[PDB]
Amino acid sequence: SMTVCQLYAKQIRHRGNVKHNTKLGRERLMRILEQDRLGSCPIDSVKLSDAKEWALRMKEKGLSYKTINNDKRSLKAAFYTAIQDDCIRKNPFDFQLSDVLDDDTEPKVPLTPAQEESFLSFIQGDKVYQKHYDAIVILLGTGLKISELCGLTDKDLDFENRVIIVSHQLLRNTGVGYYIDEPKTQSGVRKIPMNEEVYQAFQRVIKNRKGAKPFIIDGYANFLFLKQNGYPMTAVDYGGMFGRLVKKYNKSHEEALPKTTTPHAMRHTFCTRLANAGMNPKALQYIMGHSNITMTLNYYAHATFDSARAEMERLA
Amino acid sequence: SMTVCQLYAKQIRHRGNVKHNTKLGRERLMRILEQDRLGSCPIDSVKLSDAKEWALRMKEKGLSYKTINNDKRSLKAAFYTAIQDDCIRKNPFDFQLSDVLDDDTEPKVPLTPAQEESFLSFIQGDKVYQKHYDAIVILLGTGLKISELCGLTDKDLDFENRVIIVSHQLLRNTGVGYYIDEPKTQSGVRKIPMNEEVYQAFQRVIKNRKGAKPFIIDGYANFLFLKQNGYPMTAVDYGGMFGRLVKKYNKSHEEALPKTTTPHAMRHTFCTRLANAGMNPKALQYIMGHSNITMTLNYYAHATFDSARAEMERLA
DNA sequence: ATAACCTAAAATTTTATAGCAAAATTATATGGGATT
DNA sequence: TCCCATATAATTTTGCTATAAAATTTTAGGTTATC
Repeated sequence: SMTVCQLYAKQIRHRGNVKHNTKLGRERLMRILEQDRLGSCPIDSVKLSDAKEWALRMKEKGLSYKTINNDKRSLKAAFYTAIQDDCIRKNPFDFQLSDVLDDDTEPKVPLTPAQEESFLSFIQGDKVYQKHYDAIVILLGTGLKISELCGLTDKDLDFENRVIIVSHQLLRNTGVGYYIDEPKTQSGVRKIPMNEEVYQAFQRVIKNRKGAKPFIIDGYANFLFLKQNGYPMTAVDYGGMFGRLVKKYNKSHEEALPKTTTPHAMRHTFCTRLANAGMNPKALQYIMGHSNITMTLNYYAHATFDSARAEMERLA
Repeated sequence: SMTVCQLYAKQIRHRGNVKHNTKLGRERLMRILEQDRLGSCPIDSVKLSDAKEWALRMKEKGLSYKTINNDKRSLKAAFYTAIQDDCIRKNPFDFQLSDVLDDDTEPKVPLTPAQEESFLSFIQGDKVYQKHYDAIVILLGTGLKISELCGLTDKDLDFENRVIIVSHQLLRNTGVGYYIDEPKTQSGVRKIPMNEEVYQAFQRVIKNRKGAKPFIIDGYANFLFLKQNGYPMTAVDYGGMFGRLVKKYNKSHEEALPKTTTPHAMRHTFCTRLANAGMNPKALQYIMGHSNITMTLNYYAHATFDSARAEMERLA
């Protein structure tokens, strides 16, 4: 625990009950510390300027603002543990990154209703990506995360009541392969109603499903969305497909789609479209699956005096 | 700072830039420590068990649950600074008060629309409180805090646009007397529109204003709402008037008003009535002048799967 | 002749917060004054 | 008894920022299917 690499390594051991993607993210930061001059510095000599100069080298290395901010929080928790053990006194990472680096992050812009209909029309007619038409319709109409969509099976659907039961996700990583992840409490389980377009999409998925290879993981089988090899789709498989789909859309249309048109942009467009329509915020929170209500309110536009004037006159 | 009273006294001297009401509240807690055995104990001799026995003595003293929880927080921050500087390792106040004592908080039930009409009808038809009719109509139609209403002057009204510019408040305390409080940044300044009832209420206030004694403070003059002595109203003057008004109302009406029918209850009724009507939460946050949006979302009812399904089908 | 899929690897984004008191509002004891 | 004002006391309302996990997306290198 003397050096920063030894301090962060001891932090991983103290808090080890983590998921697989967390282990990959921690090792990513460990490789950063080992390749950086800060990794070999004794923790009792890391000053406030040393931590700020680390963020400068991270931005010069090429890392985005949110990455340096997330890695700083990981390092701040490590030094906070050393303060509890009286190894040091002050935390060198107790500063604002905005005072050292400028947040040059492109804001994620959702799809307008005009772009949303032009996008689905191109997908339905294209002979290469029409097989993904139903999934993108379901994503735009439910706000499901990409791994939640990949984890949907026949037992997760209630066609008698037109309700989607979101209770798990289907993840895949190098080495471990597929694995099912479920929330610890029932708060992570939510039910989403299906509209007419979403209902017709699920029926066309089941009626046109073929070539499914044997695949049972944690009692889950008969997945709805499969790859060309008969095995269920994953987040990486959808992300790569969206890259080729948007690039092909831009070549056939004069106005190009936003550069951030990813599977999560369907979730961002879903929450924004319902928020602009005046949906109940806590009801929209349940459909989205957010832990707190402040996270859902980020999708509501900033209110001014003129907007609140006509809004109060609307309910007078 | 070796004893609890000396530690909390050093905590007051550290963060001195406070308001007069804060100095009264800190003195109210200092008298609590001086009149309790846990005030003269050394900081290195107080464990977590001594904090639980102290909270039980405050509950036996008759203090409210929120009162003890707020005072236990001031003591928690007093020992938090002690751990950073003085010889201290563990904080004896790092515990949840709900485990020691129960919460006897009474729910603040808002006013139903039928009660408000009957409440405003009694005020108009009463020869003693009819002079306060226009003030209460404004509170229910704008949601102003009671000290934001007392600070309203002629220059704060824009009858050309029917806008209430809320930029300050008028407070009074024993010794200091009247004093104007202004926010630090422009975020604390809000603009509230006037409806037909609020507009006609402000017109009757100015047209019937008489007996205003000379009163200029921090450039503010010509206050709208005055006492019978010619000086502007305060929160205590409206609070005591409401207590006598509600008591007289319950003598003549069968369905008695809630025990918490206070000037703030008018603000609570204003916010809850707009949230139930489907108002934009960020537009409601601006009219209320809240810092964060979590407080505004508390007025929205908890959503279930049935309520969320109805909202999705309403916007499908 | 070019995408179109697949996967290990690398990068980025999404997700997630009470409470480490200030500072307001309201109730009460008290007394002089106006009503029933 | 009720109104009013006020010092005192009690109670309620209010305010700021994440002491990272765990997802999703992009990319380099390669093979395979369709323009």
